[PDB]
Amino acid sequence: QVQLQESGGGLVQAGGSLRLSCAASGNIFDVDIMGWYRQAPGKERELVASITDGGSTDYADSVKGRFTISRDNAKNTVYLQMNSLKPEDTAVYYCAAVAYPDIPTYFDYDSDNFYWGQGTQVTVS
Amino acid sequence: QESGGSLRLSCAASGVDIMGWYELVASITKNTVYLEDTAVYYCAAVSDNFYWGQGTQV
Amino acid sequence: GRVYIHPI
Amino acid sequence: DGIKRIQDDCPKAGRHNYIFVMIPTLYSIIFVVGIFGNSLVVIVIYFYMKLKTVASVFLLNLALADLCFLLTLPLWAVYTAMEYRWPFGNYLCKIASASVSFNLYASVFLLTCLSIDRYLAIVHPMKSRLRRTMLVAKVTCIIIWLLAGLASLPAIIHRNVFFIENTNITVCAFHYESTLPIGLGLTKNILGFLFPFLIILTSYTLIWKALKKAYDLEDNRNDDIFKIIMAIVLFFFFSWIPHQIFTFLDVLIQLGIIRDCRIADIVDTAMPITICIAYFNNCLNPLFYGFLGKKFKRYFLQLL
Ligand SMILES: *[C@@H]1O[C@H](CO)[C@@H](O)[C@H](O)[C@H]1NC(C)=O
Ligand SMILES: [Cl-]
Ligand SMILES: [Cl-]
Ligand SMILES: [Cl-]
Repeated sequence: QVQLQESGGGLVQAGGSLRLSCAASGNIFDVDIMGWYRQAPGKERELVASITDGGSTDYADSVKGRFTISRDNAKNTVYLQMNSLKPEDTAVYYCAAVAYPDIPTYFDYDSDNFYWGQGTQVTVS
Repeated sequence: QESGGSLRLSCAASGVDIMGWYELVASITKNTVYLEDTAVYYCAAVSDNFYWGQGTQV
Repeated sequence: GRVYIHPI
Repeated sequence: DGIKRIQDDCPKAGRHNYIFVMIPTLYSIIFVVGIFGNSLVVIVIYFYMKLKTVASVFLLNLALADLCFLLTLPLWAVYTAMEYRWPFGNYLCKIASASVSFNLYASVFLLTCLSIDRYLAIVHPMKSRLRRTMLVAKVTCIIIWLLAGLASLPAIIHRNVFFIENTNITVCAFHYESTLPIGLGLTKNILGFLFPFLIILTSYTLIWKALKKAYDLEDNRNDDIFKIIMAIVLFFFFSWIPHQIFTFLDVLIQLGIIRDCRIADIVDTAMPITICIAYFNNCLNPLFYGFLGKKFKRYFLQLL
């Protein structure tokens, strides 16, 4: 339906730097709200940072000051610039987007208008 | 069509929606996905409209 | 008394 | 176990030839339509769609709750046709009355949870994504089935088959002697309507104002949905307010101010009409909410 192509994961030193790029693909119209979720090994999933099309942001308290999320409304791409990667950031980062149809009825029994990605492994050494 | 058994696993469907790797590893929601870690990785795509694969050994 | 014969 | 002998205060109330024909016919129509409608709804949402969302779970349980009521409908149909004569005994009287009451409370509670889910899904999508899982949906559904049964427990307790001595008619009913039966009516009024209507109106009003505030900035699609939302509330309101009104009017006759048999006749004449309205529009609820999804409508159309 709506695909989220992620890139920018791998192995990085402690205190290094990375950049996660998530491009939404397929939908004719814009995507409402995009964000990132990290799955910590042996833990639950956690919201990292989200950004709206209007310009509203929402970071997690654990990553406040270290990360920064931005987006491009031209081709619907979200960039999570991750600075000062601490070992608390080692997880599988998944991309998330909220996309609606043309004349949208906000009922959706298929995906709930919430689309995920395959996720990139981010390991901090 | 699975292949790839650091590494990378590529699953190419022939002939769509929620492709994933399997315990579920990771699932994204030409339709081809690219992804104590020793297991048989299977490719799935959401009868029950859930088509699986033969599985690649890692 | 009063007999309420209705289903509900 | 036993059969009690009862005298009727206003017996020949709502005993009219045209109702004995009109109400079983409407019951037959609702039965036929509801069975195949909600059966196909269940076929589409589970086996065809796999229940991949929270609203999917609520939709499933909504159709499954309505099917249980539809199965007992024929008992009421031939009960009304025989000029209110009950030939099925005490057991089926108990379960049929409890099933009507159970469908009431179950469907209204499920709509409440659907409203909260919708609000949290549009206004706070990312933060409510993690807390809104499948386990919480199934746990909520078992809590709702349990509580709906708990609300219809006085139906199982106080529904019997009585011999009306002054008419020689065997009926399945409640017998009111005072005696605090008004609880059974208030629980329908305040617990079965007031509280859930308030919650539902609240949730859809928050969605309304959020989306309006969103479109204001652009004006300084989503223009359709307002009329849709206004349906959802009013459709829930106007399909239950007849029954509820006459139900309240019934409480006044149960132990209070109204002490007339002509008024009793009008109330007993109108109660099956309101029941018909309520449950016809209720048995259409899963189908009406499902067609609000593009994929569900595509699948359900293709199934025909
Ligand atoms: C009820 O039936 C009995 C006979 O079993 C009869 O004596 C009585 O008069 C009947 N009552 C009415 C109201 O028809
Ligand atoms: Cl919160
Ligand atoms: Cl008899
Ligand atoms: Cl849908």
